Amino acid sequence: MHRTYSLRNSRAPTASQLQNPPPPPSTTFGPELSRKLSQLVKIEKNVLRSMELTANERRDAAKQLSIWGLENDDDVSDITDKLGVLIYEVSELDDQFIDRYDQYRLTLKSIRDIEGSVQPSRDRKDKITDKIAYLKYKDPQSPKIEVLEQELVRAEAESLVAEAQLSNITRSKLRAAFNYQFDSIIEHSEKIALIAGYGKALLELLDDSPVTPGETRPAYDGYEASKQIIIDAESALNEWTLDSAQVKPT
Amino acid sequence: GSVQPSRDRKDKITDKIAYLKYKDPQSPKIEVLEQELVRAEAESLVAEAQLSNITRSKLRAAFNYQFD
Amino acid sequence: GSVQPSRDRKDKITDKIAYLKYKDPQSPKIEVLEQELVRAEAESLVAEAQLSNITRSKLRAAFNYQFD
Repeated sequence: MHRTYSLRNSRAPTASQLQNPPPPPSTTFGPELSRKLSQLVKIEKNVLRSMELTANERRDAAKQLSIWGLENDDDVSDITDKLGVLIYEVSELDDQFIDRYDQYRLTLKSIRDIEGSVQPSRDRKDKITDKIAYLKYKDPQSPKIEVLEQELVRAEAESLVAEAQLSNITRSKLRAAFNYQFDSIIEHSEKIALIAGYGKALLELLDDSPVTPGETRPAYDGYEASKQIIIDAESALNEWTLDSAQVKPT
Repeated sequence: GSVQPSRDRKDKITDKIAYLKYKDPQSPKIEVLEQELVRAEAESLVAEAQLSNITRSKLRAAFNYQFD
Repeated sequence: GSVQPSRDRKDKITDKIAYLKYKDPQSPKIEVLEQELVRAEAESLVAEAQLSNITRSKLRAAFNYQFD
């Protein structure tokens, strides 16, 4: 982030910022082992709910735009409806992305559960060690020291296997979960970019030449290109695959 | 008497996983139950050998001392 | 509607054998339960194919008649 080599929150200028000045800002108990990882889940759930609300509101706006667009000139009354139809797809994409996000959250919850179950063995080994130390302090001639040592050896073996078992699966699950999340993000971004790029061509057939008072506009006949654009967008959405990613990292 | 509780808890865990498998096979607790079952199985495997290694060793010495 | 009860009873038998296996694996009812489960599985296997063989055949004729 821009504060990498700066002490202030101001963003460093870039090529896009140099080309166009930036717009002004907008006017608007539990186990000890599993405690930091058990907090991330709540934040992810909150993100999911907020994103669902955003998608619902965007769908409502897309629905409402065509209602206003109904009572206007013939070309506007069609372009507005088609643009609303095109915008309606963003919520559909957002729903699938939310589902994949929930899958990733469950994958993380699995690791949380396994480490929370692992903790008690390392608790009990320390308890046994404290007990034998206290017994040795109080009176070295007690007979409980031998059995304490034997069960300490047993618990030490169990704890030795437990830590290796936990560390064998933590990274294995984490890598898969993050790869899945990154693939989902890439797919969502590429689909949104494709939708926007295809929708940008809808405005090319909307005339914008100024007219003087007392003149009549020519009849608008663009009911075919508008249908073709939507059909092509649907075909492109149904055709896209992960192996056909246009964005290539350098 | 100190050895017994490990063999108690292993049987308890086995009963729990069997019941969970019966009730609904799609529960996520089955995996962690299996992992801790493997851990308890290793601990119980070492415990029985440790007990049997010393039972005879102490018994023979005690009885030899008594006979002498 | 007549086909449904066979697929109901097969699931009932499966639930029963699963519960019996959970409660005590040494019961003798498990063997006869498995045998009648195999029988019901064969019957249900034939039933679904028999239903699907006639559903489309009747639907196509009915809709062709209606369209004519």
